This record gives sequence, structure tokens and C-alpha cells, in this order.
Amino acid sequence: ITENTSWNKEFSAEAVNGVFVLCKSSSKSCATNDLARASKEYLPASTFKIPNAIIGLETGVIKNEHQVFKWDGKPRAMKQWERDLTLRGAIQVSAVPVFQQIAREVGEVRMQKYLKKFSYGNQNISGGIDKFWLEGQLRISAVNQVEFLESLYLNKLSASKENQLIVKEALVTEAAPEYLVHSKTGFSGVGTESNPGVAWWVGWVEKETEVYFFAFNMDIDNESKLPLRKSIPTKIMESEGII
Amino acid sequence: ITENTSWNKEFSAEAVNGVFVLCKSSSKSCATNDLARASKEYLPASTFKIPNAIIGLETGVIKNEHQVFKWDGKPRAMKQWERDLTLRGAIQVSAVPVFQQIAREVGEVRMQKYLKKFSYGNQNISGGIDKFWLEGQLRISAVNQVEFLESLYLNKLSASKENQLIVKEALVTEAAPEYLVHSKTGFSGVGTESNPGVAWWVGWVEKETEVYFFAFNMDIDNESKLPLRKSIPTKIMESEGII
Repeated sequence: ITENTSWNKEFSAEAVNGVFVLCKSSSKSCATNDLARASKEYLPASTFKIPNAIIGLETGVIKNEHQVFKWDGKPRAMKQWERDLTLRGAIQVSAVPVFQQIAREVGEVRMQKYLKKFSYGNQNISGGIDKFWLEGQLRISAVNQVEFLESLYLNKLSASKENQLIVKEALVTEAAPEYLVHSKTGFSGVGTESNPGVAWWVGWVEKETEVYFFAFNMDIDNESKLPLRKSIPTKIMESEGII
Repeated sequence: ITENTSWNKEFSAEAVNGVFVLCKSSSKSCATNDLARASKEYLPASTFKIPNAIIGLETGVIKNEHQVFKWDGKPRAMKQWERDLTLRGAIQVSAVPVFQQIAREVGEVRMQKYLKKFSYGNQNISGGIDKFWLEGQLRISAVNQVEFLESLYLNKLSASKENQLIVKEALVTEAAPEYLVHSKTGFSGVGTESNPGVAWWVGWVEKETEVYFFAFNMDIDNESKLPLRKSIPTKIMESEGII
């Protein structure tokens, strides 16, 4: 892990307290703007759909890649959630209630076992089984996300290769012939001014025959600032030539 | 399969002879502009990279999804054939020597067997092992393309589910949160008015919780008419409400 001071240019303009971890090839070659914060642990929020999706497939709670999560016609917190969704759809609109139901059906004993297998953050799923990742005690760092996401890309999580591949295609956010982006956003809320929420963007990019892993988080107490979880990192990668 | 002749004005407008087959949910619900052309059988050209990549993974000739195809210092009268490529890159670009070499390494016995198992068109690999799909005897129909892709889609080809998932990820060419396209062009070359080449566009669209299988082909005797392989089909799909 090395510190790259100049990447604080991108955070200073908006007064962003955040961090970016960028890894070329593997998690042994990482650069960050902030070495302290790189291993500070935060609520993972909807970045947790990655492991939960894997675990749901692993456990058979999610039947297969083409399973349809039917809307029941009842009020959900976002309009975008009020429809049938595939596993990809539900991940890409971050349909929380789908994944809270998945977690209930997974159950606490199995959730705990997989997070241990994944070395997922502090592995503390206390705070209730359908919310420990949004409002409970579960905490993970940007570097731990890189390492987790690097195991997924390599298919090295303790889960089947088919289930890891299924999740990988659900994460695709940008396609071209010699560039592919896998990523996932997260956002825990705006907290208070003294105790802010966290916003995330994690993923990796395949450019030509190279692969870059990344994990961004930032303190957020204003929802208007949200799109900075993608714009900051995108700028940094663009300035590294990651197209 | 039904005929929808009002799609022909999209062919006539550019003065091409062509067919388009479009199926909603499965290959039991298919429509085409020309029933006779839809079953007619054409050199697959570079649509053959789908079967060939799968067979390459199944045979071990392609080691895994993270294999890089290295440039040797090929002469190559294309620039394209002098870069290193991932499997997605090689699928998505002109990479003639990669697929020729995969075919020779699979070989005729293994090739024949999997094309039999895939029910690929006329199943005729005469003409030379590293060119049967392009200048030899292999012919396939728009209808048969759609059936084969459907099988791929359902992981129902006689190949591991894992190798089918790796070929699917590498055919992704559009992605939005509830819209995902897997597609593959093909082109045999510009011919003459009375001995035309063939051009293809084949794939599937995932839109919300629906899938559409499609396949197009056209006689080509003008290099300018090539992009008609996506625009005609895109035009039909717009007019059917998919896009």
C-alpha cells in the first residue's frame, strides 16, 4: 500500500473526507490517497448485496441466475423497486427489500459462517438479520473490499465458481470491446453532522488485458453529494488512463 | 413461427435482401419478415466464435476465463492481429488467427461432435478445419441461431455451466440497470450482386424480466451496407417496443 498525495486534489474541491484504494493487477499493488482511512471500517450498506447475493445463491435461497423476484404490489421505499426484478436488476437498482428477505432466509448462523469464510470486515452481524449491514455493527474497510472483490474476480471465495460468475455478470455496469466495468454503489444514510453516514463505490475494471480493483468510501451527511461516490473515483481512474 | 411482412419495408428502403427473426421469451414465440429466408442457411462467419469459444473452453484449449491470447510477433496484414487479447477482446474484435488456432487445436473430431451436440445448422465442417465457417460448407439459419442462443442462455448447451457463463459474459455489449444485451456480429466478406456475401447480427436482449432472442442476416455486395446489420434490426426492435 502506498500513499498518493495528489489524489487529494479530487477530494479537496468538494471538502470530501473519503478514501480511494486503487490496485493494479492484485491487492499487493495498492495506492490510496489516505493510508489511515484505507483500513478504517464502515457500514457497507448496499455494497453488502455482493456477498449476500453470493451467499443466497450458495445456500439455495436464490434458485439460479434467472430467478425473478416478484413484486407483491405493495409500497416499497423507491419507485424503482416497485416491479419484478432479476438478480441483476435488484442489485443494480439496489432493491433492499429483496435482499432483506434473502438475508432472513439465509439466517444468522449461515450468515455468520460465510462472512468468516469471506473475511468480511469485522464479521459482526449483530443488529438484526435484515439490517446489520445498514444500521447494525457490521463494518468493513476499503482495503478489505478490494481483497474481497479480488477473491471474487479470481473465483476464490468459498462459494461455487458458477455462483461467483453469476454475481460477476450482475455487477457489470459498463461494456465495450476492450473495456468492462464491474461495480456497486452503497449509501448508509446522512447520519448527523457529528456522526455522518458513509457512501461507497467498489468494483474493478478490465481494460484490454489489465484489471484494476477499486474501493471508494466517503463521509456523507448531505444526499446532494452522493454522485461524488462515482465522480471522484472515475476522475482518478481517468487521470491514471483507466479509460 | 409467424410471418410479419410489414418488416420488409425496412429491407426495401436500403435495397437489401435479408431476414430478421425475433422471439419473445422462448423460441416457441418467434416472428420473422420472411418465412422462407428465415429457414434458409448461410455461412455463419464470425457468429461461429460463440460455438468455437465454448468448445475451446470445454476441450481445455482455452484454459480459463482469464486466459490472455498473446501476440507472437505475427506478421499479420491487420493491426488488430498484433495485440494481446482477453477472451472477451478476441470475441469482440477481428482476431482471425486466434479462432483459426483454436479450431485446429480442438480439431475435426471434437469440432464435429460438439456441433452435433449443439445442433449447429447443417453441421458440415468440410472445407478445412480452420476455415469451414467462413469459406467451407458450414451453413446455418436465422431460426437455428435463435434456438442455439436460447440454449446458451438457459445454460442448456452440452458444455459446463461455468464455460457457458464465461462465453455469456464475453458477449455482453450493452448494459444498463434493467437492460442487458449479449450479441455477436458476423460477416463473410463483400461479394457481388449475383454472388453476395452474408452479414449477421445475432444475440439476445434482457429488458426488465423479459428476454428477446434475435437473429438477422442479409446478402451483401456493398461494403457500405454493412452497418445495416445492426440498424435494420434495431429499427424493428424499436418498432416492436423493445428499445
